Amino acid sequence: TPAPGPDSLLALAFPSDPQVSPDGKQVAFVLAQIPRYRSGLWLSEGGAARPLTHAETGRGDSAPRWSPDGQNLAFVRSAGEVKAALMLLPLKGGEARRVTHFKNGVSGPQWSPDGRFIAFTTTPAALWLYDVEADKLREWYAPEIGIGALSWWPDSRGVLIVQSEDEWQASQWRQDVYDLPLPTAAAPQKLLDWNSAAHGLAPHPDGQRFALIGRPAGKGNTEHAHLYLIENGQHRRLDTGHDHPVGDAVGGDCHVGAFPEGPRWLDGDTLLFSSTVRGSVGLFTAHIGGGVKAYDHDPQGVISAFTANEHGVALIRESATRFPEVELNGQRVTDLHARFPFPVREPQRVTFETELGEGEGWVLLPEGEQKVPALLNIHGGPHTDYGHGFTHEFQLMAARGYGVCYSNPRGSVGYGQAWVDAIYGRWGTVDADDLLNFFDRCLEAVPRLDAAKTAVMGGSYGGFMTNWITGHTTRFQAAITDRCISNLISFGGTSDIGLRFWDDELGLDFSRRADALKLWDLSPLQYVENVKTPTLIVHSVLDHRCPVEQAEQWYAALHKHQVPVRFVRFPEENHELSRSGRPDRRLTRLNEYFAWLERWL
Amino acid sequence: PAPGPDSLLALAFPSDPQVSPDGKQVAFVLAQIRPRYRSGLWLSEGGAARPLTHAETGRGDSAPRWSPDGQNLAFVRSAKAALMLLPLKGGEARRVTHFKNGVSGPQWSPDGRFIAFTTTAALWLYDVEADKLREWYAPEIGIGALSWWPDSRGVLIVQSEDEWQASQWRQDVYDLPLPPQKLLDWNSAAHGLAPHPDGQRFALIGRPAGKGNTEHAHLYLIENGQHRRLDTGHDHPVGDAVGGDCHVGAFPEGPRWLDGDTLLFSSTVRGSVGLFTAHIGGGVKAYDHDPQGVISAFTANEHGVALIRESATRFPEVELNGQRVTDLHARFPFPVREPQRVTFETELGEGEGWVLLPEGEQKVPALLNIHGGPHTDYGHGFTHEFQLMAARGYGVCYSNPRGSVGYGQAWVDAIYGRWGTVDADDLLNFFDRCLEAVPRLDAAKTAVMGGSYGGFMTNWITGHTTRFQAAITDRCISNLISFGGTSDIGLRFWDDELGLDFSRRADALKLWDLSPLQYVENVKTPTLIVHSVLDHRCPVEQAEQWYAALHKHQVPVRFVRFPEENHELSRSGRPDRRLTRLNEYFAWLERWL
Amino acid sequence: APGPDSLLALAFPSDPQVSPDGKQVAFVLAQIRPRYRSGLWLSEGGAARPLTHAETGRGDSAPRWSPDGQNLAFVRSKAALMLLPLKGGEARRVTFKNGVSGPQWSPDGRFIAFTTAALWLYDVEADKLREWYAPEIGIGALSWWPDSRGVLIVQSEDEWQASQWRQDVYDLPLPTPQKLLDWNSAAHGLAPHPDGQRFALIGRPAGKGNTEHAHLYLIENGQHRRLDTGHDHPVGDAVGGDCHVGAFPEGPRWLDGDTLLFSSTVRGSVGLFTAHIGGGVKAYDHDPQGVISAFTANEHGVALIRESATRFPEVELNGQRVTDLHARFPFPVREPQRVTFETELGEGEGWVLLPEGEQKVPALLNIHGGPHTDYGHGFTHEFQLMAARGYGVCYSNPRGSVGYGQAWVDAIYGRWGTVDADDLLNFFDRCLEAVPRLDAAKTAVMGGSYGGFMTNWITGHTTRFQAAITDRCISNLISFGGTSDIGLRFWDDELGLDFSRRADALKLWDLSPLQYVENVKTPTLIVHSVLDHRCPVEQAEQWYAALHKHQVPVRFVRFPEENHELSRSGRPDRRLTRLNEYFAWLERWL
Repeated sequence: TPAPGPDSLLALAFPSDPQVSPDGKQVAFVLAQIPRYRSGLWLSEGGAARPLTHAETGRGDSAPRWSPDGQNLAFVRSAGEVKAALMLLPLKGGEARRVTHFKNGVSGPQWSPDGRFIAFTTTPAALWLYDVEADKLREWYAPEIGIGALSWWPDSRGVLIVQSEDEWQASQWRQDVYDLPLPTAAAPQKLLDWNSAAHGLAPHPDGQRFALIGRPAGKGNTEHAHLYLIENGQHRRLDTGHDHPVGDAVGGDCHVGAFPEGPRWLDGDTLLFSSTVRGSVGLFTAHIGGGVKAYDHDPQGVISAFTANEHGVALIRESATRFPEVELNGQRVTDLHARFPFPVREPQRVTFETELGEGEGWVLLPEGEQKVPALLNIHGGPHTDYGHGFTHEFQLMAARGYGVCYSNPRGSVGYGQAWVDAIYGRWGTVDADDLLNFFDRCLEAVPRLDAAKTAVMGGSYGGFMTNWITGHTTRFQAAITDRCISNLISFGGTSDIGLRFWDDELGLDFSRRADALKLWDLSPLQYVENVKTPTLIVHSVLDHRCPVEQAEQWYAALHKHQVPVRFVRFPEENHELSRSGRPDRRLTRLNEYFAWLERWL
Repeated sequence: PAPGPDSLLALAFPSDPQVSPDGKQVAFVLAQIRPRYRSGLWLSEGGAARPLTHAETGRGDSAPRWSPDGQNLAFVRSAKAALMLLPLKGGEARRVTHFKNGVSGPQWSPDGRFIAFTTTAALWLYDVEADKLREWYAPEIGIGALSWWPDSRGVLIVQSEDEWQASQWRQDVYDLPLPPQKLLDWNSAAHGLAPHPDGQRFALIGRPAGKGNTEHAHLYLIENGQHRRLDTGHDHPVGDAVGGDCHVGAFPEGPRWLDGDTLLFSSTVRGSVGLFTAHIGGGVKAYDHDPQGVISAFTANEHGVALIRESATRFPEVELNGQRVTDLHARFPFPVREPQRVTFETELGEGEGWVLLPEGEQKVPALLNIHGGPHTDYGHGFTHEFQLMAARGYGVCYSNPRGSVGYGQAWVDAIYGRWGTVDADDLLNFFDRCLEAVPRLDAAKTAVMGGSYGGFMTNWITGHTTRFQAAITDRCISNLISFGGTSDIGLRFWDDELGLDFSRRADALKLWDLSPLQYVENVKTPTLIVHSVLDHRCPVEQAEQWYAALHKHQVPVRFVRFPEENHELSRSGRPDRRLTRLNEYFAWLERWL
Repeated sequence: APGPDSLLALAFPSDPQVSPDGKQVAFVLAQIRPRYRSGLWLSEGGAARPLTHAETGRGDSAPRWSPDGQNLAFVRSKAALMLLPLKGGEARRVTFKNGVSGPQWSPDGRFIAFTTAALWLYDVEADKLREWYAPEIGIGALSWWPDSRGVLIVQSEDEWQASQWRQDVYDLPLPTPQKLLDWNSAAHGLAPHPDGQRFALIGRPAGKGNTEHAHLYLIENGQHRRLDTGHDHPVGDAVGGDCHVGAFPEGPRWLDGDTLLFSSTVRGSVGLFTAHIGGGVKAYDHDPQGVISAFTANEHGVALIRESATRFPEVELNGQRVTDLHARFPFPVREPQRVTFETELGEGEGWVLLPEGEQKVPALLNIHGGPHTDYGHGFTHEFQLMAARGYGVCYSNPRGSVGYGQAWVDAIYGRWGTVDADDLLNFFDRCLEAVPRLDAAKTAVMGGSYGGFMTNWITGHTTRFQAAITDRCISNLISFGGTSDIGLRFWDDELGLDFSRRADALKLWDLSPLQYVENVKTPTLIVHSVLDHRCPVEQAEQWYAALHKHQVPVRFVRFPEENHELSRSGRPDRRLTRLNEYFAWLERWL
């Protein structure tokens, strides 16, 4: 195997959207491949998956959807002149046929269970309806604000949709569920007064009840997302006795494309869903009268996407040492980890003590026995987990001679609601303690880690924490702050989530004098005069979530203090690989990371 | 019907009044007609000026420079930017340079052998007799002011040592002979190099090291590395720092030696700009100073003087040796009205302001306008915006609070380190005296508005009193902390203006206590927010914070985000930004009064 | 009342390719100012289903079955060779800046031959390409030997022989060409015998000009014997019809070692026939009232396209219709009635298509081009549309037509404007007698190419017609000889005259309708393409200028698009505008 560099990424192909066939015997999925990445449809009937489409221009093909009779695949095509067109491909032979002709394209196609219709959105994006037998199209519903989740009733009489009433409620993450019948020209009638976060609609097979993922209106958005059964405007929690959130919230950098996680009824009593547990993501079943049981939970693995019906299940699975692979009914149908171009190593667990119990993290070491630099990596969120996702960046760091230290401080999401709530209103206290305590225990437990060549780095909240830590201790020899936050006041006015984020996470309103002062005392920029650590700053110019003004303030302050500093301003926004298939941003980012580490460690 | 913003399109804008070496002619630039403005050269030998070039594409022609023999005009043409030579006695202009990125700032050598200019920025040199071009000097940081020695042996140049000194606005003067040695240890702000006729000494505009850039810019004679102030007994800054919105293009103000003992310069005095002479042996004398007028640009030699002149009631006109040579005020499409003076008292003496009323006798809404800077003056510049406001039925109230620049150094220093105290007092005190002195002003239909520092002050005032019925904040500042990190002047601006460093904890808290956003919870006044998305001086994050805060408080608010940067009319000739800005101003005032 | 827009309701089939096992048929269908695009369709016995879908360019054409029956090669549009697995999957692009044409699989499935003009060869198993042969002059017909050892190709020696339609047959083995037949004449449609040595061709031996019927000839060691003996009719479809868009294969196919299947034009019809090595011709599928325009065959099955004067072209597989294209015709079709006339060579025939009702209707004499083609039992949308708009359409096969024996063709040799004009006016007079609904006071004459020559000739020799429409006309036979891309050979074959010879040129001038233009009084619409290489526009310019000088009402439509633009690019604008001009002129003068 050759010498690993950032270029190792280009050897990888990225799977997504594992769609099981209605009869449960096949899986169709998306694979992004090589320079620009483009995606095509792949198919497996139990054996090694085979390519079904091959794109040479544009972004490629995505969103495969089986017709209920199992004979056709609907999907979205992005070519040289087409933004995103709905296609129909007969599986028994022939070429795909273009069905829609929109300048701006379409997204999110869903067959009706009877195969008579395909719903999709196009431009707020309006909901359209394709009549399959009549080959006609018609605008179904044009919302004033926009449509969130969508699912057909099992009898194909209409769809349930999630939407807000105004921009203010959407900014506050408050939504309701509506019933929308097929048009006989017709308006949607409200079905549930939720006034809260809701997605992942799972209509019960009885045609009346339905499940959703979210939280009731009473609790803030730091509350674990849970499963709720809805019946005649009432709600009943289904994942009772399960102090863990629904969905995958574990880190990993090999997710390109759509990763469906919609709950699915295996029968009238059983609801299948995914859940994050201590750095892992497993499949579980909820019973219509309550109680969670494990369905497919490896405490050392991550199930990042799944589809299911009464006849089969398809999913994508990964671990800290295994690249994502597609499965059909427990049989791996891809050989994607074999493409990983250098050997992966096994992490070692290192724990630390907190007043709420033992916390955990991991150390990934390189080969050999010599002393190696120690890199403390901090995940964002902050309510996510490090753990058993596959992280090409971490394996590459170890392959280049660095010890990677990454943990789940208080504020992480997989260790119970109380672990999340520990940092509420006081970022920079017990979370910073846990991160520095964890790192100290790494230096003690692993003597190979060189205590004289250490660095701290993280993204988003991890960038906030990198700025906070370097402003409160000079112990680190290098720092890399990515998509950072430095000034909590200006963030509240500039971020597209600034109006609600600090209220949910800290109970503070930047537009209120007393709250603003508290936000300033929580801002790493107040303590910037103490920073002595050479810092690399990475940020997108057009970032709407963490505006680049956050990074500009940190750069200007360090520059004024004559602290060695380097500011990489990307013209591409984050997640550019998924957006256009161009890996340039990821490659340049990794290059800047290692160049900075090489100079100072 | 009442005139609207479209009245702007009736105007033509003069700039760069260049007197000929023999003092008998003046060449200048005129920008005239959304419809787009283009510039061409005009010429007058004493009578009505005539067009000399006619551009139909691009931005047009600029920077006319007389050849020493008086037979040719050099200028810059954008049809990017080419150096042209036009023989004045007959013929067509000839293109001389072939650069992709263009040229800027041409200056003939006094002997007529060379023309110096910059290009990317490197300094280049054109040999006139040889018709050859050649790179003179490629600085690492950049070149500021530039002037030829009188014997054409070389040039004096202003430049900094590093980017940090440039960020701190500290510069030195260098000697660069024909194809550089440090000539003056200045380590401070310097421009307007005016070489003495003796070939050894030279004067400059600026300030010595010690006090920050809030100190009045003055004239300094340099001799063998030593400096002595020349404009003594004159507690006023050099240059035009008076408001006005009919200045499009370049306005030269370089001091000029009328003889071996007399240096001609312009100076701002109590809302006016006049010409003065500083004498090598002696103080300052008035040369051409109307306390009710503004001389915005001038060129001079031993034989003649050319300038641009304006007042609060007179559109800018070009003059040659005291004779008006343009007819530009005649183009103003509606009658202009005369302001009345209203005074207010402070512990530093009497302050002054003005009220411009509409025709008639009925009550009219009262608009308090606040100038930016803050170290500039309102007063006797021509302001089309103010005349248009009065023509549409509004009483315009504009004053010079403490912090303004034309009333002595102490008037400037009163606000140092404490914006939002005595400056805000002076503005509301002045406005109260307006309501008292002018009964036509409607005390129940008032609005407050301003740009840059005036936008900071609009945000500050509405956060400390609900008295105003409407507010318009333009290119505002709302968060002094984030400004320090985002502004292209943020590293030095608060240090000079407030003695505060945003990167230091104790100073940052003081900056937050001076930030209008801390008090935003008190704002009840409907506010229009105007800002350019690409603003580098006042980043748009300043306006985004004010909008989001008012919107969260459910205060009526409107946020106009311009894709065009400020001064787009001078930049590309497109008046769309100014027209749209005025439309948004009046639509908001019509909605709330 | 229906107008020219009715054309846009139609979809046009072409290239019916039977599968090697004879159980399937793949063909091309072009369907919808709106533009026609073509895609591949497939039927295994039932209603055909679409197999490819093109949204840009002209579309897909030339489907060719893999010998194993699992893949389809085809051309996609400049023009790329594609391979589509029929049991599932997507098409793969296989090849060039200038595109491809005429793909043919080797019988063993190891190669695909094509042109791009150089001959190229695609190695299927190796997925490699290689130039096979780059001729100096060009390649004509091409067919693989049954053992896939090489190809037979038709070529001329120089440009002069090519202009004179003189060709030979060459043998080209697979690379790592020798002449096979001293033909020195016209040849195409190579049909290699299954024995790997002999082969048949369509054409004519040297001696008589190209007015001689094309026949079938079996080749053995440089010797030739006519195979379709006792059959005084030419090989191939030479019957008029305006619903043929795309390629219509007519290559003869050996059904066994003794039987060669071929098509032939007989009295306005085209049927399938078999020629036997040991004896005469027998009918295989010949309806005297129908037209088989294209066919492919093997030892296991046959696919074809069939039509009649009252039935739009449909695709068939082993006698079963697999398309429903006639159902798309947007107005009722009417049936023509036969009207005969007498000549010294026997009875001639024509047809009259009337409008609905019983009132008097104008009479439009239409003259087909060629001149050695037939009117009759092809489907003609233009004629049906004319009848739907109130016109009686009269169209016949005068002497010079091709389906009534060699003597019928030879009657006009060297003397256009004599017996052919007589037969046309004799037929038209019999129409007025036999069909009292035809209005003798509201008559018009019209035709294309040779029919335009004849429209010009007739109106220069009689004023009886109230209107005239001359299309792609010929007016000056002298200048035609020098300007036409066939001018060097056409008059020599058709008239025995050489325009570059003084005596012949005078004879050509006496045959030129422009000599007699001073007699024209009939208002004439002139239709011509500016870029026409076969009938240069100078032919129409002379007729327009002459009629205009005589102050005869005249209108000159100059199309920027060449003829057959619908087949060329899929744009029907030329055909729609042409029909609009036709009816506007007829509406003005009746």
